[PDB]
Amino acid sequence: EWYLDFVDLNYEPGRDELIVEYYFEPNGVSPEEAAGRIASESSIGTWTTLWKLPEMAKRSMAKVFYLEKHGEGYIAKIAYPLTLFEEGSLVQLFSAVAGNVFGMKALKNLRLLDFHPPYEYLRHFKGPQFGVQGIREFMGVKDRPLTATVPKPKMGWSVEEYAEIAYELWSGGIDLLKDDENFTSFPFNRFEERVRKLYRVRDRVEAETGETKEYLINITGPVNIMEKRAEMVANEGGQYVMIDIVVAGWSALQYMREVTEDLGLAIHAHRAMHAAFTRNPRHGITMLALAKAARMIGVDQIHTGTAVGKMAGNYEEIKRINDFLLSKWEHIRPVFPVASGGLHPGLMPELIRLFGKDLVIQAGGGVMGHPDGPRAGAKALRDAIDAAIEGVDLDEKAKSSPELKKSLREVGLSKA
Amino acid sequence: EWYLDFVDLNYEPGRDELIVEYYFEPNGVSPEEAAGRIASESSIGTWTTLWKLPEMAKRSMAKVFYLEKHGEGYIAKIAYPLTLFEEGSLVQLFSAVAGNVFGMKALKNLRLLDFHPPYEYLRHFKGPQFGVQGIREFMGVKDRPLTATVPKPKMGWSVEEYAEIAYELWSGGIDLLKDDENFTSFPFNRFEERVRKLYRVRDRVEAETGETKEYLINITGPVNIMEKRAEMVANEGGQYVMIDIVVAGWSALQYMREVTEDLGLAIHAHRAMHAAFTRNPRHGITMLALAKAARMIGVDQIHTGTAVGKMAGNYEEIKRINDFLLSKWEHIRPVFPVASGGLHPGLMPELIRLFGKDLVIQAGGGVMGHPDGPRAGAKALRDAIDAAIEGVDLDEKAKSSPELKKSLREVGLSKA
Amino acid sequence: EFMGVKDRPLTATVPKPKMGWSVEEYAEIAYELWSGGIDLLKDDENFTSFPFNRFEERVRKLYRVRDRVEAETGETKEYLINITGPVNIMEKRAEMVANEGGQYVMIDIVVAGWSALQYMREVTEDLGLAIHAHRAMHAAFTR
Amino acid sequence: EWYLDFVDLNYEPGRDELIVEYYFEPNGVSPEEAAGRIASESSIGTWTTLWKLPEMAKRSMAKVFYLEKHGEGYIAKIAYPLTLFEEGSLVQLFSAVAGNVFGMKALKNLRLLDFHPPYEYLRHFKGPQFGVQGIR
Repeated sequence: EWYLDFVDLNYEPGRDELIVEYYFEPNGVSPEEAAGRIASESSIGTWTTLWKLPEMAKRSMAKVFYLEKHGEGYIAKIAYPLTLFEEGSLVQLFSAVAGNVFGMKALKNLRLLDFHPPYEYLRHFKGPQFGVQGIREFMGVKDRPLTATVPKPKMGWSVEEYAEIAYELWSGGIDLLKDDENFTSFPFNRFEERVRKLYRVRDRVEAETGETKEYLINITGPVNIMEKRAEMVANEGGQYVMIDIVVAGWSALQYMREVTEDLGLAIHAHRAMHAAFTRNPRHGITMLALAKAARMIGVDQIHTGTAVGKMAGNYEEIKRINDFLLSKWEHIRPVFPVASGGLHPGLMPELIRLFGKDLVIQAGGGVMGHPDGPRAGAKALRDAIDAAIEGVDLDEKAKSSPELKKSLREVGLSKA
Repeated sequence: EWYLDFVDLNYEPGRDELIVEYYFEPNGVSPEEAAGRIASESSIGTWTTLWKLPEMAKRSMAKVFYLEKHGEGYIAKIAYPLTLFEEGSLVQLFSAVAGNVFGMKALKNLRLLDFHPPYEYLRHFKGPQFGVQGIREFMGVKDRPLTATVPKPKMGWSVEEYAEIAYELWSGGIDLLKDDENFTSFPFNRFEERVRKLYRVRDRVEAETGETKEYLINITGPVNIMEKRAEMVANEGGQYVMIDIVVAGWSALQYMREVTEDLGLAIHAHRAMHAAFTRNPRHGITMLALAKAARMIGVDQIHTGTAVGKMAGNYEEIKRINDFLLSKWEHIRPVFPVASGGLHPGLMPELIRLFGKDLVIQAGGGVMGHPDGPRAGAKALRDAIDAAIEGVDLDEKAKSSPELKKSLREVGLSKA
Repeated sequence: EFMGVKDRPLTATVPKPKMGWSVEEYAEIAYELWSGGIDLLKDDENFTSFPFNRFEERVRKLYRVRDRVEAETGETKEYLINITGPVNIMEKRAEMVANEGGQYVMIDIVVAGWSALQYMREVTEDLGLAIHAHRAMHAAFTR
Repeated sequence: EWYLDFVDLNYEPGRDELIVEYYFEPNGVSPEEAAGRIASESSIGTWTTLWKLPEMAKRSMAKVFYLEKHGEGYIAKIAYPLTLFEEGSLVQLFSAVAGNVFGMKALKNLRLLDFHPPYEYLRHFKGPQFGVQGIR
């Protein structure tokens, strides 16, 4: 019942234990009794008094085994014995470590920084199912990064209107059609009538080109539907499906891992809604924490960020989160980072050079925005990237790629 | 493509439109071009240039029709035409209004304050399914508030250990056994073996007492399981099921509405994880926003807060959020607020007097904490409440209720 | 009839070491083995399903490697894969091996148990699956 | 590939490991190279030579960490790292520890004596369902 028992700065935690690192600021408590309480809460809570103490209560405790001070507050690292989790249910994990823990009156601020799972906890998660690898195999791109475009405007397109601009985009060299996070199903573009259409356009284009083309379609919605729509996307044959992991919810992603197990569907995530906590640096959940829970259940792409005036994104953090996603990790296969952030033909070389050929560059803007129309906007971006990778001067590339020249030349006429 | 078209402070929005009120602080933009962008983002995003504009793009726009300044920033109120939602999928609603909207570089802070749904959007939501009403009918309590206890410690109890203390708690007068937000299923207390047990204990106690007793059991976990466990709780007969709405996820709650439709299961929500955004007053999502999305899909109880030194909770906000939950609202039946916050026999009268007999008072502590053991702790709390309601002086009540006296007398020996 | 060998004996290899290979690592050495002239990939009696080589992800892979190799060679190639485990799973995994097309499935008859083999006869009836047995555990009495 | 690497009488095995105690009689091998082989067999078998060694092969090893002599033979106790089992499938467990292990030519006799499962292996088993209790 003593938040202090929950701390011991000396303790050494074993291979088979769960560690969560926290950022906090007490608020009328010793930095010890704050960090005590974070592990009271996240595990057997309190009480040591009246009724028969539960056997295994005693072994179910959490323990602060490091609390140094950092910035205007401190970092604790609390280690957790696995009798506290239900292995497999990452959703249950969070109830203890992302719960009431953020409400507790004794803290001014509390942020979840990162967490590491003992094999024994993580060998129960399938990891991505395609990873950078699988994805890579199937579309057919061994080296460059993957290119993908959400079309502007972002809604109200009809089933028809949608095919057309899809067709254009795939046609100049885009890899991935991306729907917009918001865009699911509407009277004028119903899901079912949509799938039926695009897929056929999709193939006609493989046929037309020689290259592969996929559509990160947006199955977000109550699980039932998300399932029902996945079974259709599987039907006309897509090896992909876009899901708003933050929106959509946890329990619900899980389930969907399994479903994509089943149909052989590559998940793409879209953090649209994360900004509600992954932002404030004193409180919340680090975009990394989350890029992890979720690489573990198994998403095969996630939006992280960029290298562009538009997303002036902490390149230290952006490269942390990235490098993780891409890193080995036992059995869990590597994820693709998704470069979202108003990018365009000219930012290619620096983007790359700063984040590896292993990216899904997403640049809706720089492409719909081409002066010559979306389809030369995709030739652009394509060339802008072939030439980056092969070393070649963007100004040289331009000398053979006219939609590249005019895109370069044009993005010139916009900044003064 | 002009964040300004997205504003018009003059506009008047019709019955059949969707209004979201925001709190924000620009960050290198006019308070107009900030609030322009919040409705660029939350609806057809940008662009008015190259390819065929989508018909209905034009009618799918959002519009700031009020932006006064408030505190160190401003309040916009953006109104939304329904061609933008997929009616029914509240989860899709949030992708537009709780999305990327919190990430946009031009704001320092952005908070979702409240939202109102035109009949036409809300007539597609079932509301609670039991509401204060149904719940009230079934347990059998027409007047007092409902009492419920999570047992301390909060984990590692065995299937057995659990029955016993359950038995005790129901036995002094508790209405609701509550599991702990964290507590699902574990080697030593597996779900299935748990349900089987408690229910029988539950009834034995109805039999023993004359009163009703239920168990807000905790079906949180991936949807599949949450479903599978709901079907069992339905099986041995419970009209209740506890779910961590914030954890668990949105899409996933939805689905579960429907499932509880089916089995005739009353949902109880537990915001454990909300503190990640519902806290910071400049950024996030107001506990009210959320108490709404979720009364609408239909939870029949939610944790809000209190009137006690322990949760020194903005009584203006706590009473907002409450009063809402309890308020008429067409077709949506009223929700019960859940009073969580280390409360105990002596805070009863003031608690009440400040929040109506219509509460589910949750006080795990004040009850397990009784000096005489948990079961007289429930007599306490019971009496503490009968006497509050009937006017009677707590010191008078004590004169006939010994476990009340000794609890009053004892909570005396703790504050100096 | 099916593998295609009317006269010689059938050749088959369990790879050393016998565990901890990944879904990947496994394809590669499979590929090699089929490639010099092996008929049968054999799993090891112990080798079923593990975090780093899960069954389902395994089947999907190898089979494709299997065929690529038929294509590459001109000869047939099969994989005495190891569906041992509680019946339910053994069934569920047989239905997949059937799925990507294998006419074989390795089972530890002594381990696995009797009642359980039986049932599986019938299941392989059904999918058209050739059983291979592995007496690993018999030495407890047959000695 | 050295049955000897599979032994170390000094080693100390952790909470999260699996121990099987054996009774045996070698038969043309040191009581060490007999008990080496019992853990070669029951885990990554053999070979350290030609093709790419599998990553986790190395961590999937078993290890004799006690072999005293007992009766006309000896008792080894081999401890096993869980990357070798498929948790839940006790049937798979036995293929490694009750397998070919009883056939190996280098032993005259081999008996499985007892085994202890680390929580982490046993928390995946439901135990009886009624026990003396329920029945009762």
